[PDB]
Amino acid sequence: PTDTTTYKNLQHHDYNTYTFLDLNLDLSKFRLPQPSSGRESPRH
Amino acid sequence: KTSFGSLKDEDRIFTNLYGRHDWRLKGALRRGDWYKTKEILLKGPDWILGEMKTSGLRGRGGAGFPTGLKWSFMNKPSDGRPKYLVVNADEGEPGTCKDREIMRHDPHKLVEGCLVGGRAMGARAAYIYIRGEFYNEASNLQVAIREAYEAGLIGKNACGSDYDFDVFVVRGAGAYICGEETALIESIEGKQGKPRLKPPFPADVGVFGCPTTVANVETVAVSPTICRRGGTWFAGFGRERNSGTKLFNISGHVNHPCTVEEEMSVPLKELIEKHAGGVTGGWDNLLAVIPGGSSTPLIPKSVCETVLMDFDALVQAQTGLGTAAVIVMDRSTDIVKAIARLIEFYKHESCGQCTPCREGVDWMNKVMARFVKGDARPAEIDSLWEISKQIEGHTICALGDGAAWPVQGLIRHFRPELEDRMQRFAQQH
Amino acid sequence: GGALFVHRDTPENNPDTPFDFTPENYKRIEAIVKNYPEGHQAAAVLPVLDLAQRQNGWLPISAMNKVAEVLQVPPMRVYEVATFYTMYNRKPVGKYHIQVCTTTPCMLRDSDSILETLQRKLGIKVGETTPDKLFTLIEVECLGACVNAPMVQINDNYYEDLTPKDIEEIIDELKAGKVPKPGPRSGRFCCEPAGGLTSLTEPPKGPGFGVQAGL
Amino acid sequence: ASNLIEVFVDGQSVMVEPGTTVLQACEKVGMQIPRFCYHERLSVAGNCRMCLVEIEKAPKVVAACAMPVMKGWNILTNSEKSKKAREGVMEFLLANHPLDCPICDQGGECDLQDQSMMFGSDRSRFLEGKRAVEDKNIGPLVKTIMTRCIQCTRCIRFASEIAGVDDLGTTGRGNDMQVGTYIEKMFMSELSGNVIDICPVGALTSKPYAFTARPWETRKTESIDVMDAVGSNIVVSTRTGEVMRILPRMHEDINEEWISDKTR
Ligand SMILES: Cc1cc2nc3c(=O)[nH]c(=O)nc-3n(C[C@H](O)[C@H](O)[C@H](O)COP(=O)(O)O)c2cc1C
Ligand code: SF4
Ligand code: SF4
Ligand code: SF4
Ligand code: FES
Ligand code: FES
Repeated sequence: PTDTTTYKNLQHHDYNTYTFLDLNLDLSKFRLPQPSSGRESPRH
Repeated sequence: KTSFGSLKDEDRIFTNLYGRHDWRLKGALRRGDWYKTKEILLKGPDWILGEMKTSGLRGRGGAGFPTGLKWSFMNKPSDGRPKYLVVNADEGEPGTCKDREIMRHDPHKLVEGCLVGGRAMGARAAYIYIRGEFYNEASNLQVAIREAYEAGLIGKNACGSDYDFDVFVVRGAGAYICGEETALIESIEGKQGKPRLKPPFPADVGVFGCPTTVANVETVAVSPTICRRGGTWFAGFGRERNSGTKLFNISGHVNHPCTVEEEMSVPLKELIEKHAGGVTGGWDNLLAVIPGGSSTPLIPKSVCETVLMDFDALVQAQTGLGTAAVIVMDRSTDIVKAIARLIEFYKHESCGQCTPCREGVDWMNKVMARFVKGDARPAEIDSLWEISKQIEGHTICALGDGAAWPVQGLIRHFRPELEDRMQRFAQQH
Repeated sequence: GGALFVHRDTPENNPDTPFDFTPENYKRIEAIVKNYPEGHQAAAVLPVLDLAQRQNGWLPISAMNKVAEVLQVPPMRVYEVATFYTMYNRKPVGKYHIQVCTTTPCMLRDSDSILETLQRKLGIKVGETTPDKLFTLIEVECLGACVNAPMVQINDNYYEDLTPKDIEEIIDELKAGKVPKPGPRSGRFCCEPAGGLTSLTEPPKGPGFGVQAGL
Repeated sequence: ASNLIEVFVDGQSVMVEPGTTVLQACEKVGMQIPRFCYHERLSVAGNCRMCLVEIEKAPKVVAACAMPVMKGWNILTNSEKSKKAREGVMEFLLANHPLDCPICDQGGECDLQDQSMMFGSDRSRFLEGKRAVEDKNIGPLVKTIMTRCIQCTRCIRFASEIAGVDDLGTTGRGNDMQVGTYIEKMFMSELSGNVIDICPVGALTSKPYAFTARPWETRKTESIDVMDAVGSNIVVSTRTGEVMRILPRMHEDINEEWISDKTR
C-alpha cells in the first residue's frame, strides 16, 4: 500500500550542474571491456 | 472485434505514468518489472522475436514498421563486429511527451527492454541517445542504471544469464533531425546530425560502422512486458494488423490536456472527451485536429467523429498516426498561422544536406507567411502543392515529407480560408 | 543574422582566450571517452563540448580548439558540431538563459502572453541580454512539454503550465538569488489531467501478474 | 558468370559487377545521368538529389550515385517521374542562386547552366527574396563567392580525402548552411587549385584567371607539365596568341584529374 496522493519524483529538484557526468564516472566501475577496431583512429 | 475503446488498469502497461509511485527499483519490482528476466534471457532470441511478431507490435517512432521483422533483420551470425542497440529518446515532434514521462517515471522498464532487445539482436550494449533538454530525465535514467548495475541485472552476468550487457546514455544537444535512425547514429559518432542514405541499412553497417537497430523508448519498454504476459494478449487489443496499448498525448485547445494509454483503433472523439475534458467550447467549436504529431496532415471536424485512432484508419483519412499526439484546434484559431509556425519549425530543424528540404522548406515558410498576411494570389496555392510534391519523395529523410504534408492537409481542407484572406488583402490593397 | 556561423577574432573570443579544463573535468572526459570503443574517441565531441560549456558557461573558439587537442580531432570537426547544434552557446549568455517555446501546441495556449510578460519584466527584447548579465531570452521549438503548456526552460530546468502571474513570481525569485521548483505551476504535478486521474486511480497489480505459463 | 549480373537500362541489357551503381550502368550503356555532387574520385554523398531515376515497378526514385544495382532492375532515365524530379531539383537549386552569370567566370562552362537547359524548366515561380553569404578569403589562388554554392560538398571531400587538410566543412544547418571555414584561414596546399575544377558553380574560382576570358574564346591545346618530372597531362587554353590558363587533362595512370598549384 501507499499514499497515491503526491509525487514521488521530487529528487530532480536537487540535481547539480554536473550530476549526469558524475554518475557516468561512478558508473564506469561496472562498464565492460570495449571493442577495438584495430587502430587508434582513421588517422584523419 | 469491435468497440476497442476502454482499457482496464489490469492491462495498462505503464503503471507509474503520473509519478504516483517510486520510480526507483523498489517500485519497479513491486509493480512487475525485473521479474523472470533470467528466464526471458535463457529462452532463445528467436522466441523473443516470435513474441514481438505474434504481438503485432508496430513501432511508435512515427512510422508504422513491425519490430519483429525489423529486429529479425539483425538476428544473423556475427562477422567479428560488435552489434549494438540504439534507443531513440529525442522526442522533438511537437505534441509528444510520452517518452519524457517514461524516462522520468518508469525507467527500469526501458532498461529491461534494452536488455531484452539486446539478447534478441545479439547486441553488446545499449546506447540511449536522449534529448539534451532532458537533463533531469537523463539523470534519473543514470540513477536507475546504477541501481541495476549494483543489483546485477546488467553488466557482467545480467541477472545470472552468462549474457553481458551494458547501457550507455547519451545527450543530444538539441536537434530534432537527430531523431532519425541515421542522424541519431551520426550524432553519437560525433559528426553533425546529418542523416545518411539507405542502403546501407543500420543492420548491415550502422553506428561505429557496425550492425545496429534503432528503436523507440516505448517499443523497448513494452518488449519485456510482452515477452512476459504474451504477444497474443497484446494482440487482443486493437485491430488485426495494428494492435497494442498505445500512449496518447492530447494537447492544445483542450481543457484537460493529458497523457494516456488506451486500446489502439479507439474512436478519437471518445479518446478526447472521456480522458480529457473535451475541447474548450464543445465538440461543435472544434475546427480541426492533428491526429499524430506536426508531421501529420490535418483532418477537420467532419471526419474526426467516425475516425479510429490507429494507423490504417488515419491513412484512409489522408493522414497518419505518427506518435499519437492529438493536437486540437477550435474555431478561434488562425489555422494558417499554426501551420505556418509548423513550417517555420521544420525550417529551423532542417539539417541542410539535401536540396529539396533545404531550399523548398524556407520557400514554403515564406509563402505561408505571405498566405497568413494574404499578400498572395490564389493561383499560388497549386504552386505550393507542386512544391510540396517535389519535396515529398525526393529527400534523404522524412522531414521533407513532414514539412510537405501539413501544407497538403491545409490546402485539402481549408483552401477557402486562404482565398478569403487573399480577397480581404486585395480589398485593403 | 544573430546566428552568423562565422567567427571573426576579438579580444574576448580569440585562440589565446584563457580556457582550460579542470582536473575533475579531465576525469569526467576520460570516463566519457571510455563510453565509446577504443578506436572511436571522436564521438565524445558533443558531451565534452557541452561539458566545457557548463564549466565556462559558453563556448569560445579556444574551448573548441582545446576539446580537439584533447580528443586529437581537427578543430573544424568541432566548429561544425558547435554551429550545427543550438544548445551550444558561442556568445556569452546570462546567469539564467530563458528558452520560451512558441510552437503551436504551446502557442495555441497563449504563449505569446508569456513572451511579452518576459519582454516587459526584464526590459529586453526577444533575443537580447540584460545589463546585469543575468537574464537572456530567446524563442525556441517544442521542448517535449506540449501538454503542460505554456512552458519555458531556464538552465536545465522546466517550468510548465504557467501564466503571467507565475512567470512574474519566477522572475522575482531568480532576482532574489533563489532557484524555484521545476514543474507545473497549476495543481497537477505532471501530465496527469487537471480534473483528476482518469486512467490509473486503481492500485498496480505487482509481480507475477498476467505472466504467461511456460515462462 | 564471374559474379556479374544482368540489368536493363530502358530495355537494353548490360552485365555489371556487384556493388555497381545505377549511374555506372547507365554509363556502361552510354547514358550520362545528371550530377552536382558525384565526381568519380570522391566519397559518395546523396546531397544534390539530381541523380534521381525511377526503377520500373517502383513507387519512388532512387539516387543513382549511391544505390547499388540489383538483378533484373530496369532503369528509366527518360521517363516522366525522372524528368519531373530533375525539374524540381533545378527549381530548388536556382531559387537562391544569384543572377551573376555575366560576372561569373564559370559562365559558358557551368554545369548548372547546361543542366538547367537540358534537364530543367525554363521558368521561375520563385516570387520571394533570395539569400546572400559573406564571402570568405582562403588565399591568393582561390576566390570564394559563396552566394553561388549549391552545397555539394566536393570541396570538403576533396580536401579531406585527396589533399588531407580537413579544414573545410559546413557551418550551420538548414538554408543558412555556410560551407567553408569557421575562421579566417588560408587554404594553401599544393593540391588546392583543383577545388576550382570540381566546384561546378563558380563559387570557387581562380583569382589570376579572374575575368580574363570566356571558355568559348579559348583554343585548347593538349600538352604536358614540366615543373615536375611526373609528366602531368594538361590543356593549355589560349586566346589570340596568349596563354590564358593551364587546365588539367585526364590520365588515370598519372594525374587522374589533378595538378599542382605550381603547374597551373
Ligand atoms: C525528422 C525525424 C524525426 C524523428 N524523431 C523521432 C523521435 O523523436 N522519436 C522516435 O522514436 N522516432 C523518431 N523518428 C523516426 C525514426 O525513424 C526512429 O528512429 C524509428 O522509427 C524508431 O523505430 P520504431 O519506430 O520501430 O520504434 C524521426 C524521424 C524523422 C525523419
Ligand atoms: S530532408 Fe531536410 S533534414 Fe532531411 S536530410 Fe534533407 S535537408 Fe536534411
Ligand atoms: S563551394 Fe563549390 S565544391 Fe564546395 S560545396 Fe559549394 S558548390 Fe560544392
Ligand atoms: S554558377 Fe553557373 S548559374 Fe550560377 S551564376 Fe555562375 S554561371 Fe550562372
Ligand atoms: S510545443 Fe511547446 S513544449 Fe511542445
Ligand atoms: S549526384 Fe546523387 S545526390 Fe548528387
